[PDB]
Amino acid sequence: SKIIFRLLLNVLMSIIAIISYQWYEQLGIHLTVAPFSLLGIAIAIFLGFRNSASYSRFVEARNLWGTVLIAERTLVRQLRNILPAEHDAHRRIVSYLVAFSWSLKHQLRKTDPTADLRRLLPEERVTEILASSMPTNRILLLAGNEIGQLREAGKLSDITYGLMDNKLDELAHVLGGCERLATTPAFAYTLILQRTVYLFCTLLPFALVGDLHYMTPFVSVFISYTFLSWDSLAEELEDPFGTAANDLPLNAMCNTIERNLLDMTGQHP
Amino acid sequence: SKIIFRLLLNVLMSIIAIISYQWYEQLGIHLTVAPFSLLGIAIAIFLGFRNSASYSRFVEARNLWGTVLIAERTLVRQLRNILPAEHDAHRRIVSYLVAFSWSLKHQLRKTDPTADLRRLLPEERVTEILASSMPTNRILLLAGNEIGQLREAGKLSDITYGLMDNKLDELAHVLGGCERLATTPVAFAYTLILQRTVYLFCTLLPFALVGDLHYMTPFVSVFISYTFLSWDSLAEELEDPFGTAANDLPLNAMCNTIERNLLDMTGQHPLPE
Amino acid sequence: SKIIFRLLLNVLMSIIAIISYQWYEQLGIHLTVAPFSLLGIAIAIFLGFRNSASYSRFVEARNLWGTVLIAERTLVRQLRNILPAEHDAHRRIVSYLVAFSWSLKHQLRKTDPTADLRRLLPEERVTEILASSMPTNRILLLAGNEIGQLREAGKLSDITYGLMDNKLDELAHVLGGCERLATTPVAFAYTLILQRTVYLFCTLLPFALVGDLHYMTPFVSVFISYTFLSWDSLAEELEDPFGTAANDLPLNAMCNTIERNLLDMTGQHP
Amino acid sequence: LSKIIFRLLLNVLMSIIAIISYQWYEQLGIHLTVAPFSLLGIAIAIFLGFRNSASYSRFVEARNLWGTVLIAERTLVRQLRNILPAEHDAHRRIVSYLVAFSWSLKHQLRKTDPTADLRRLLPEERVTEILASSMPTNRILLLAGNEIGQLREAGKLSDITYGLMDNKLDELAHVLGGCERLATTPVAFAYTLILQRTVYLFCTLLPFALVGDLHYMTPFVSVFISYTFLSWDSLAEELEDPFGTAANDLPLNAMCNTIERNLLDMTGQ
Amino acid sequence: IIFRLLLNVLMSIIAIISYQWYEQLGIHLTVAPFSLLGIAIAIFLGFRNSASYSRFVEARNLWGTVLIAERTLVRQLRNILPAEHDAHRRIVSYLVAFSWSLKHQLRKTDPTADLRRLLPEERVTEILASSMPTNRILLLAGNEIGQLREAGKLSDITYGLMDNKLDELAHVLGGCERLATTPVAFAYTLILQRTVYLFCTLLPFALVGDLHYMTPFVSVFISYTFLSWDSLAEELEDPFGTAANDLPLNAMCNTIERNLLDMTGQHPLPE
Ligand SMILES: [Cl-]
Ligand SMILES: [Cl-]
Ligand SMILES: [Cl-]
Ligand SMILES: [Cl-]
Ligand SMILES: [Cl-]
Ligand SMILES: [Cl-]
Ligand SMILES: [Cl-]
Ligand SMILES: [Cl-]
Ligand SMILES: [Cl-]
Ligand SMILES: [Cl-]
Ligand SMILES: [Cl-]
Ligand SMILES: [Cl-]
Ligand code: NA
Ligand SMILES: [Zn+2]
Ligand SMILES: [Zn+2]
Ligand SMILES: [Zn+2]
Ligand SMILES: [Zn+2]
Ligand SMILES: [Zn+2]
Ligand SMILES: [Zn+2]
Ligand SMILES: [Zn+2]
Ligand SMILES: [Zn+2]
Ligand SMILES: [Zn+2]
Ligand SMILES: [Zn+2]
Ligand SMILES: [Zn+2]
Ligand SMILES: [Zn+2]
Ligand SMILES: [Zn+2]
Ligand SMILES: [Zn+2]
Ligand SMILES: [Zn+2]
Ligand SMILES: [Zn+2]
Ligand SMILES: [Zn+2]
Ligand SMILES: [Zn+2]
Repeated sequence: SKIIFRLLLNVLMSIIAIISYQWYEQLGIHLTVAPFSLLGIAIAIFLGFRNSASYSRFVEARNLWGTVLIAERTLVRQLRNILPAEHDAHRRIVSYLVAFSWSLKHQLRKTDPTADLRRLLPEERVTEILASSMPTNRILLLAGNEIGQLREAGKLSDITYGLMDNKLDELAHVLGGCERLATTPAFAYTLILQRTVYLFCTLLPFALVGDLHYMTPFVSVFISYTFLSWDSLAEELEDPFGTAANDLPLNAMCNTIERNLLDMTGQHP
Repeated sequence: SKIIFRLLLNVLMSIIAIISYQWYEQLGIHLTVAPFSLLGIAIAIFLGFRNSASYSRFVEARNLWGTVLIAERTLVRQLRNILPAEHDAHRRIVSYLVAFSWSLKHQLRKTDPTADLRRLLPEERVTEILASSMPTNRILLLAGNEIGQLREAGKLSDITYGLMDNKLDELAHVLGGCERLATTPVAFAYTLILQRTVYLFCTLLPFALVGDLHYMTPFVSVFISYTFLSWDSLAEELEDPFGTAANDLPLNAMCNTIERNLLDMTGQHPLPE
Repeated sequence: SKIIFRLLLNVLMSIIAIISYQWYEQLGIHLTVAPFSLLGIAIAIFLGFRNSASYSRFVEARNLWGTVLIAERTLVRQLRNILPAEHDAHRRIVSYLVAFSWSLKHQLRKTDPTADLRRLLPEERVTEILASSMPTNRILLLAGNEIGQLREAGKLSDITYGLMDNKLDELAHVLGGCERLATTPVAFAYTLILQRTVYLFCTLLPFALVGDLHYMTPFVSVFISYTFLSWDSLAEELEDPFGTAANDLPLNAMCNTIERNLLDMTGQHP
Repeated sequence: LSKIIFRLLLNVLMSIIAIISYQWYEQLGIHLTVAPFSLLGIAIAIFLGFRNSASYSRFVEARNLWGTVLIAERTLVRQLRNILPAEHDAHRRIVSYLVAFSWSLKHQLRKTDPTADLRRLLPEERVTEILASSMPTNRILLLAGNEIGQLREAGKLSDITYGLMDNKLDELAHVLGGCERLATTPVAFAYTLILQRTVYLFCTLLPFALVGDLHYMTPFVSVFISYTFLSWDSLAEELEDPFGTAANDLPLNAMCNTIERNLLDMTGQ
Repeated sequence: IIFRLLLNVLMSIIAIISYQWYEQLGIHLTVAPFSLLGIAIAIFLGFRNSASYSRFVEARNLWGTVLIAERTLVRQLRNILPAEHDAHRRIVSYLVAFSWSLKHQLRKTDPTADLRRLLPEERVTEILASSMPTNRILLLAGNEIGQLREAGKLSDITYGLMDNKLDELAHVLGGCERLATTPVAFAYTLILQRTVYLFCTLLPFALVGDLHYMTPFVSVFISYTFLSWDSLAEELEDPFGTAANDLPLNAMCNTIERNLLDMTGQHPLPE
C-alpha cells in the first residue's frame, strides 16, 4: 500500500510540471487535455473489466471455502443420522475432515501442514499423508477408507455409502477449484495495466498545466487517486489465499470449520 | 434520505463558486470542464461495475431464500407422497423446517430466536438448539434425525431416505451461502472510498463548471450530482440484503409464507400409523 | 409507445431554445455541451447496466417456463417407458401436469384458474385445489400422490419412483423461481428515478445544444432523445415478464404448447 | 446479406454532398459540431456493446446445446457397451434412434423434411410413428426410451442401470427444449432493428457533422467511423440465426455427421 | 507488438514533417472525431476481451474437472475395491492416457509415445485406429469398470458412482472439442484487430495539430494501451491454439499422472 507514495510523486510531478511550463512552448512541446481524455477513458474501461475479473476470482475463492464448511457439516450430519451409534467412526472421520481443511490452508499458503496434522491424527497417518504429492488428496482417500470399511462391514449399504461418497466428491471439487485459482496467474497484464495507470498519472499534470496552471496539482492528484484506488483494488483481490489483511482469513475459517465439526460430534473446543 | 442534504450542500457549493469566481484570476486558479469530464466518466464506469457487484449480492440473497421455500415444499411433498400415513413424523419434520427458516432469519438479523423456536419445538429440543453456537445447523441435524429414524424403523428405504437427504443438502447450501453473505462484503473498503470519491467529485464540480455556466452552475451541478448520488446510493441499499430497512428483504413475510405453505400442505386425521 | 409523445414534447423545447439563445446573454446564462456530454455519458452507462439486469430477469422467466415443458415432457416419457400399460395413471398425471402450467399462469397473472381446473380435473380435486392459498403447489402435491400410489401398489420401485420424483422437484424450482420474479423487482424504485433522469436530461438538452447547432437543434436533439428513450423503454418492457402486454411473455400460448405436447395424439403412444 | 458495403458507399456520397453543401450552411443557421455527435456515438456504442453481448450469448448457448447432444449420446452408447457388451441388436437400435434424434433436431430447426434421413436409419413402421406426431423429435426420445424400457422389462437392465441411461435422455430433452426456445424470436428482437436504424441514421448524418472540422478529410474519417459502428452492429445479425444455413450460422449438417460418425465408431460400424 | 509500436513512431515522424503541407490544401484531422472512434473501439475491445476471458476460464474449468474426476474415480476404486490392484493399475493407465490424449488432440500433436508408454500395444492399435482416440479411451476405461460389474465386484450402485465420473470426463472431452474449433465471432475479431491497427496508425495525424513534437510520445502510449489489450484478448481466446503457452497443460497432465501414481501406492519407491 505505497499508494500514498504514488500520490506524493504525483504532487511532485505536478510541481515539476508547473515549474517547467516556463520552457514548454519554446522546446516545441504542446500537451492538450483531449488526447489524455481519450487515453484515460480507455484505461478506465479496461480497468473496469479487469477489476470485474479479479473480483469474480476472489468471490469464487470465498465460495469454494464456503463449500468446505457446507459439505463437511453435511457429511457429519449423514454419519450421525445414518449410523447414530458409530461414534468411533464419527471421531476419525471428523479428524480427517478437520485435517483436510487445515491442509487445504497449508497447500494454498505454501506452508508446512505437519504440526496441524500431528495435532489431529496418529503419526502413521501423518507420515502417509506427508509422503503424497497432494496431502489433501490423501486425506480424502483416508476419509474414504473409513466409510469404505463401514461398507465392507455391512454397516453402510451401497446406497448410504454413496450418499457420503458424494460429499467426498464435493470436497474434491473444492480442492480442484482452489488449486485452479492458486496456480492460475495472464497476470502479466495486471502489471502492464498497472504501469499504464502509473505512467498515465505521472504524464497527466504535464497535459493539465496548460489549462489549470497552479491548480494542476489538486486536479492531478484527484484523478490519480481515483485511478490508483481502483487499480489497487485489483491487487488486493488477486491473492485471495495470501496473508495480507484483505486476503481471505483462512486461519479463522479453518477454526470455524473445526468448531462446527466438534460442535456436531459433542466435543468441547 | 441523506441525499437531500447532499443536494442542498451542492447548491451551497455552487453559490460559493459563483460568488468566489471573482477572486479566481487574482489567485491564478483555472478549472476547466474537460478534466472533470474525464474524472466523472471514470467514476461512472467504476460506479457501474460496483453497482453490478452490489446487485449480484442482493440477487443471490434472494435466490438463497427462494431455495428454502422450494426445498422445504418438496421435502414435505415427499413425506406425504412416500409416507402418507405418518402424520406424527409429518408434524415433527414440518416444525423443524419452519424452525430452520425462522432460525436462519434471526441469525442473519442478529436477533433472539427464542419466541419463534419455543412456539414451534418441544422444550428438550429448544434448549439443545439455543445451547449451540450454530442453532440453524443444529436444527438441520435434528430434521435429519427425524428422517434417520424413519429409515431405521424401515418406513423409508435407503433410496427414499436418499431423496429426502438431498433436500437437507439444499438447506445446508442455503445456510452456508447466507452466512457467507452476512460477513463484511468483499472489498467493502473500496465501496467506501468510491462513495467518498463521488462526494468529493460532486462538491468540487461547480468550481469547474462556473467559468463556463456562471449562474446556471447550480442547476446543472445539482443535476449531475443527483445522477451520481442516486446511483451510488442504490449500491448501499443493495449491500445489506438481510437488513431491517424497507429496501432490504422482507424476511419476516418470507418466513410467514414458508410456514403457511408447509402448514397448508399437511394436517387432519389420527389413527395408529 | 408514449415515446411519440415525449419526442414531440422534446421538439417544442427545441424551438424555445432557438428563440432564446440571443437572450441568454441578457439573462446571464451560458450552457455549454461538455457538461451535458458528461451527464449523458453517465446516464448511458447506468442505463446500459440497468437494461442488462432487466434483460436477465426476462430471460430467466423465459427459461423457467422452458423447464416446465422439458420436465413435463420427460415425466410423461418416463411413465410411458416404465409403465407402458398404465394408461389410466398416464391420463391422471398428464392432467395434473397440464393443470400445473395453467395454474402457474393464473397465479402470475392474478386471475381465476377455476375454469381451467374444472376443464381438466374432477370437481373434488378442483375444490381441494381452490381451498389452498397456494394452488399450484397443491397440484404438484396431487401429481406426487399419483406417483406415490403407483409405488405403494408396487408398480414403481423406489428407484423408478425416484426418477419421477426428480421431475416434480424440477417443477418445484420453477414454481419458486417464478414466485420470486413476480414480486416487485430488485430496486424497482431506481428504474423510476432513472426514467425521470432520462426525461429531464432530454428536456434540458436542447437549451445547451443551441450555442453549437443553432437551427439544427430540434433534429439532433430529437435523435439523441430517441436513442436514450428507446433504450430506457426497453427496460420497461422487459421488467414485467408475466404481464399481459404484447411484449410480455406469451403465457397463454406457452400453456397451449405444453397442453398440445402432453396430449400429442389423444395421448396415444407406441 | 452484406449490405454494409452499400452503406459505406452511401457514406462516401454523403461525405461528398457534405463537402459541396457546406458553404450554404450559413444564411440558414445550420451548424453541426462534433461534440453532440460524440455524445450520441458513445451512447450508441454502449448500447451496441450490451446488445451484442446478449446476441453473442444466445449463439454460444445454441452451440453448447448441440455440444450436449454429442456428449450425452457418446455416453449413452458408452454405457450400453460397458453394461450390456453382448447386446449388439439393442446397441444398433438405440444408436439409430440417437442418430435419428440429431438429424431430426436439425430438420426441425431448419424446417426441412426429415423423412429421407429417418428412412435411412429406422424401419418404416417407426418413421410412421415419428412423423404422425405433432412433435417428431420428442417422439424419437420416447422410442429411444422404449428401447431401454424393454431392456429393463427383460431384466437385462436393473432399475439402477436403467436410471443411468434415462438421465441421458433427460439431457437430450434439455437440448430439445433449449433449441426450441432459442428458435423463437429473440427477446427484444424489435430493439435490434431499432438500434440498427439508429446506427444507420447516425452514420449517414455523421459526415455532415465532421465536414466543419475535417473538410476534404471528411470522406475518409466518416467511412472509418461508419465501418466501425456498422461492423459491430452487423455482428448482432450474424449471431441471431444460429440454426440457419448462412456461412456464419452453425454447421448443423457437419455436426450431425460428426455425431453419427462417433456413434458408429463406438459400435464397430 | 513492438514492430507496430515502431511503425507508430515512424508514422508520427511522417506526421510532423508533412503536417504543414496537407492542412494548407484543406485536409484537416482534429482530435474530437478520433476521440469518439477510440472510445467506441475501447468499448468494443472491452466486450470482446470479456468474451475472450470467458472462453479461457471455461478451458481452465474443463481441465480442472479432469483432475477432480480422475482423482475421485481412483479414490472410489480404492475405497470400494481395496484389494483389486490389477484393476487399479489398468484404470489409472486409461485415465492418464485420457489426459495426455486430450492434450495431444487439442494441441494437434502426436499422442503415440504417451499411449505406447502407458498401455498394452493391442489397446494402442485400437485407439490409433479410431478417429476419436480420446473418446475410445473413455470407452476402454468404462470397459474396466463394466468388467468388475459383470464379475460382481461392483454392484449396480457402486458401478453407478463411478459411471458418473466417466460422464464428467465426457463433458470435458466435448467442451474442449467445442473450444478447439474457431470462436463464434472469430471473423469480427479479425475486423476489430485491423480496426485497432488502422486507428493507431492514423492517430498521430489526428494528434499532430495539437501536440507537434510530442506526437510520437502520446501516440505510442495510446497505441500501446490499445494493442496490449488486443494482444491479451488474442492469447485468452485461444487456450488450445498452436501458438499457446503449453506450460499449464503439460503441468496439468503431469500433476494428474503424479497424483494417481501416488494414490495407487506406485509412489514412493519401496524401501
Ligand atoms: Cl452438501
Ligand atoms: Cl457424534
Ligand atoms: Cl427441491
Ligand atoms: Cl400431518
Ligand atoms: Cl398430511
Ligand atoms: Cl428432465
Ligand atoms: Cl453425459
Ligand atoms: Cl453393436
Ligand atoms: Cl474549412
Ligand atoms: Cl458394440
Ligand atoms: Cl494399485
Ligand atoms: Cl491401491
Ligand atoms: Na497477499
Ligand atoms: Zn453439497
Ligand atoms: Zn457420534
Ligand atoms: Zn464430480
Ligand atoms: Zn431442489
Ligand atoms: Zn400428515
Ligand atoms: Zn402419536
Ligand atoms: Zn434470549
Ligand atoms: Zn457572459
Ligand atoms: Zn430435467
Ligand atoms: Zn398411456
Ligand atoms: Zn454559433
Ligand atoms: Zn442561432
Ligand atoms: Zn451561422
Ligand atoms: Zn452428461
Ligand atoms: Zn455392439
Ligand atoms: Zn442465417
Ligand atoms: Zn491398488
Ligand atoms: Zn509421486
